[PDB]
Amino acid sequence: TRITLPRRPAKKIQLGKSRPAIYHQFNVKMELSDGSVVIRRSQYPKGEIRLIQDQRNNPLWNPSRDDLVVVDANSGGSLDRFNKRYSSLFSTVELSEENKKKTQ
Amino acid sequence: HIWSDFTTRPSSLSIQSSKVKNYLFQKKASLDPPSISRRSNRIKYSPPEHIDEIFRMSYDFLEQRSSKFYELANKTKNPLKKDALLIKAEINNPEVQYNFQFNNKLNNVKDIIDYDVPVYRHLGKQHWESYGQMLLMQRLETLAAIPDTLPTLVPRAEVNIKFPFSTGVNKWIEPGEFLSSNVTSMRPIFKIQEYELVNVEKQLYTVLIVNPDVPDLSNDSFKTALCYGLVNINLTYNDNLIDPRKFHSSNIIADYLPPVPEKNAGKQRFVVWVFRQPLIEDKQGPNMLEIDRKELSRDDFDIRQFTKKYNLTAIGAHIWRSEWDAKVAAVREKYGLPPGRVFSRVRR
Amino acid sequence: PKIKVGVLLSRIPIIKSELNELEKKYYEYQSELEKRLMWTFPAYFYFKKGTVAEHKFLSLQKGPISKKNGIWFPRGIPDIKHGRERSTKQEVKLVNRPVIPNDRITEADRSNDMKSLERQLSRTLYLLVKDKSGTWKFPNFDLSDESKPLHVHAENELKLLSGDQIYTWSVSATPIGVLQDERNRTAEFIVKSHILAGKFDLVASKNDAFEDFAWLTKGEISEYVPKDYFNKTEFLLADN
Amino acid sequence: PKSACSLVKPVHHLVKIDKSKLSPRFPELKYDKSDIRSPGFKPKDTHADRLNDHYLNTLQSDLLLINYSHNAAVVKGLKQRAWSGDSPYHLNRPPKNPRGSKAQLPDIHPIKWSNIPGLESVVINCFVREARENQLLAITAALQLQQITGCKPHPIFSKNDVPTWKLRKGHQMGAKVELKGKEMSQFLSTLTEIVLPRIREYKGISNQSGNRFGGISFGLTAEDIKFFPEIDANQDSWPKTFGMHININTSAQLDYQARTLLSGFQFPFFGEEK
Amino acid sequence: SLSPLAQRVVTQLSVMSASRKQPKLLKLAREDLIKHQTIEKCWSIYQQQQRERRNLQLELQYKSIERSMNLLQELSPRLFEAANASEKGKRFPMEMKVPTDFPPNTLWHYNFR
RNA sequence: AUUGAAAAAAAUAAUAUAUAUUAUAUAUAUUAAUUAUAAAUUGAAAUAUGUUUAAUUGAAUAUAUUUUAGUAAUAGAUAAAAAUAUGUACAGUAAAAUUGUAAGGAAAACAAUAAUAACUUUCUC
Repeated sequence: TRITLPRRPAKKIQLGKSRPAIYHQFNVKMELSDGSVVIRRSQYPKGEIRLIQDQRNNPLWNPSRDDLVVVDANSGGSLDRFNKRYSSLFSTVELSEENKKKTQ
Repeated sequence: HIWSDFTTRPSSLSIQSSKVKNYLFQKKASLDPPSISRRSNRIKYSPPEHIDEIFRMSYDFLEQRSSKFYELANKTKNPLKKDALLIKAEINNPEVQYNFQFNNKLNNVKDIIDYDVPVYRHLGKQHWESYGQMLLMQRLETLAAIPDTLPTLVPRAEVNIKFPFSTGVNKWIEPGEFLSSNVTSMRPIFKIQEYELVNVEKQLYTVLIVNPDVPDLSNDSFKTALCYGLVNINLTYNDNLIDPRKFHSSNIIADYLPPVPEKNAGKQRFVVWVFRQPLIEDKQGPNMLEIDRKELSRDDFDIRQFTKKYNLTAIGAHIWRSEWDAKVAAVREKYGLPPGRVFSRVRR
Repeated sequence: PKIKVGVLLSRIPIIKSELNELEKKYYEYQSELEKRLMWTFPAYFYFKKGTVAEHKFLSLQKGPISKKNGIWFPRGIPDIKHGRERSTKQEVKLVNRPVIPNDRITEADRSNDMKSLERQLSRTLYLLVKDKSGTWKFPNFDLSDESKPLHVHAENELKLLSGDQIYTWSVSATPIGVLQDERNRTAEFIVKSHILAGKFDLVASKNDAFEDFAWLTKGEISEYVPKDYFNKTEFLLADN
Repeated sequence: PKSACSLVKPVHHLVKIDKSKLSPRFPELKYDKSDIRSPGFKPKDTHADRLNDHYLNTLQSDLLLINYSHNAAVVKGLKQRAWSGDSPYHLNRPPKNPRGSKAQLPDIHPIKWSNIPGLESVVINCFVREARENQLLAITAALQLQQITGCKPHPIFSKNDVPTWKLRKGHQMGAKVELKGKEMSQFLSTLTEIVLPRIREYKGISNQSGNRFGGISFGLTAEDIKFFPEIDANQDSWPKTFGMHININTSAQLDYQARTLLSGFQFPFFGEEK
Repeated sequence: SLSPLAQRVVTQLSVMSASRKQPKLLKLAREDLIKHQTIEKCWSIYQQQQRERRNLQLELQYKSIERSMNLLQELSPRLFEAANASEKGKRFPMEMKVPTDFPPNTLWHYNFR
């Protein structure tokens, strides 16, 4: 019932002729949420990449900072449309109007 | 820049080829490797990129270290410490490494590898210990040359042997090798290379070739025979090839008699031992010793008693093997020996 | 003898340390060896058949020289597999604005500001203060209550000194060194700690022992501090 | 064969013989793997290492100070007990097992300038149980490991036969990889800097985790593996991705020292410690 | 006859394999071999010196710790016990981050909590 | 040899040529390859005369020849997953139990679990 691809007769790699494995890697630049950049070795042919969510904008790794904005992927799903759809209500008036319910 | 100086440093601490020196110390990658003789191959070759400036900086670093070592060596007094510091100073020299790695170490040329120099002596010791000494000890142990002749051996010198006069061909005998009676008919020559601090002006050496396999029917066993013996021999780090040029009849305590095995008498082992004589102080000149030739047995030899009596310490050894063939009778006739005995095929 | 509590506040490097010329050259040489012994790039897996990305990658790349009968190739007959000449290294060229790294040298670097916490982003800074005399030395405090440990005393004293503008973390309650004296019969105990956020900003104006402050590294500390004090405190400071 | 009787003949000298040097065979295996003449040559130090440099510059001194204990002494571990010689039957009797354990335990030395804790290796374990029905998932897992880490993966093969789980023996169920030096430094750096922050509800590593003699283990799921740069770059080539365990082996004499070291490398911890 | 999944995994294992991807063996002249030997010896010596300098610094620091502990023990046992109190549960601050190779936009933060 | 460029080298080994010895040795010469092996109209390269093009050059089109792609595991003298049960040479040490770790639980897979006095080489005060 199992599916497997057949084993071909392995080529014999003689004693002393066995070379190491050096896969092709690029010196890729990786930008964090802040302006910091780290050079690293990657096998993907992309020399440059930036991150939107990472260590530099996580509360657990950033306890001391007072203000810390969070963000997610853009142009995907229906995110932020729950705000774009309602323009009449906008940002402290709602906070004041949410004072109490007076129910018991 | 001490490595560029040669006022006191021996001239052998430099690459004698101007082309290779210039290529190794080149400023820009404009030259080509002299090792690659064919131009075609020189054009095909491509040296690793960014290799000459890193080489210059590593050279400078190592040379500063060597200069410090020379500074401390010029002030040390104990000869052992002086030699050790010299070795540590010149061990990392690219020129020394080039010379030793890519020039002969056995038939060394004084101007490339000089064994008067501590660094070359140390590199030679390392090279010998890598391959040659291990093979020698394996052959001695496996062929049972150690316990049969002498209790043990702590190798401290490289001994090579050859039979140049017998046939006319040139070959250093591999230890434990089988040689024909014709090959070993005439005489062996030795080469004893020393790698330790030894006073060349006082030290003397002896060499004994013995066969601990000559049958003895009185007790149905074997016995040892002194094939060859020389005493009071002086060597030098670069001139240490013993041959009838470098010794007299007074050095010969037993003229050479050839390997002459008997038919069905088994494979006989001829073992070479090199000893260094005692080194007495407070006295000038080499300390020569007289061998009691009326006590020397020459056919019922006892090597352990001999060395114990004359206070000798072994520093090197070699061995070959012999067995009967057709030329044994001719050798016997040529050396004036009686016709050989013939023993049974079965060991009962 | 009277007990005294000293503290050395350190700012850790913010960026990777600089490389000496030997390190730089060794690294580039080894990198070129690696590139020479490097595998072929398997573009057939990172760019699928007939796709625009594959087309543009191929356009970017420059092909090798193929072997053809009737020609002479002085460097050797080409031996290519998967598009690389096996006898040489292989070079591959490759809200979306390009990555522009920030300069490693700051306005504080160029203005030689001795107080800003940016004078060396790659080195380790250490807080030094000036007493009434002309001898820079690490901050020291007296204590007689003895109801609190050395590091707690140091932290509270630094907080009060900076006027609630320094955030400091104590590495350990264990003192890191001692300085003895005979004339004043005082034993001064040092405690290690790091700076996390804020600014020092000496506040007290009633002429405490502290007069002027600086954020020097090891070499500048050697140049500023007395020789004996440096011999007695040097090993407590990090080289980089 | 006349007999099966192993026996090593004694020697008459102190010279150590290695027969690999006396055999003319295998000339290229005589070179060390660090020697440029060896086909096994691979350049080691190609670039500086931020994590190692940080640990050498800052964390060694702090760890020494933290772990200092005045006039401390070695705490010997559970070792095999010896029979008191009050009965003759104790003459050649094998020693007893350690009091509480069937295996001996190591001694704990005080922390000193020569034995500060540090990272020594990282091992990633990927056992795809669903590979029992499909052998190709093992290859996919190996590629996941290679892309994440950059080292050569090694296959994992089934060893036990468990019917309830339908696990046979002798089949390829996944892949493993061991990391050292700059490569493990990079793997940990990328983990902490990119992947762990992108987990949904991540509090850290359990404070009651790790073998009792230094070493901390924690896992990652498939969705967590999707956060690595290589997978995100080419999502198309990753219809399915597999989780894995991560085992960090350090020089720590005990586990809490390793926890402090990893916290220095920015690894959060949430649970209550033993 | 193979499936598209089979082709995909064969491509993945092609990326695995070393077949038709490695270059020729690196053969160096004798002179360049000697150059490389000197490079490696220099680097090895250098790294040994760096390691030993760090080790000496830690030795000196440990000596300082023990001298200070002896002094504090004999001067005030209360402070000595407070110092010798264990830090079994200690963790490093979460913003004592490992250095990166290019600095961030806001170099330092001057406010907290 | 030609081919970017003005005395020749002095090692182990390998290859080519040659001749010494009832000695698998010596002399000169050079320093190749070391992951490969048929079959591909269809993917990708390099090679000419018009070309548009500025001495070139160039980038793009057309064809003739050739090259790459058959994309396949071990890269370690591998070492207690499954496969070669007889020879020889080299080399190594299992097993349980305990503590942890995504799914994982009693039971899947990985990691860790006895002591360094003495002897070397290296670095360093």
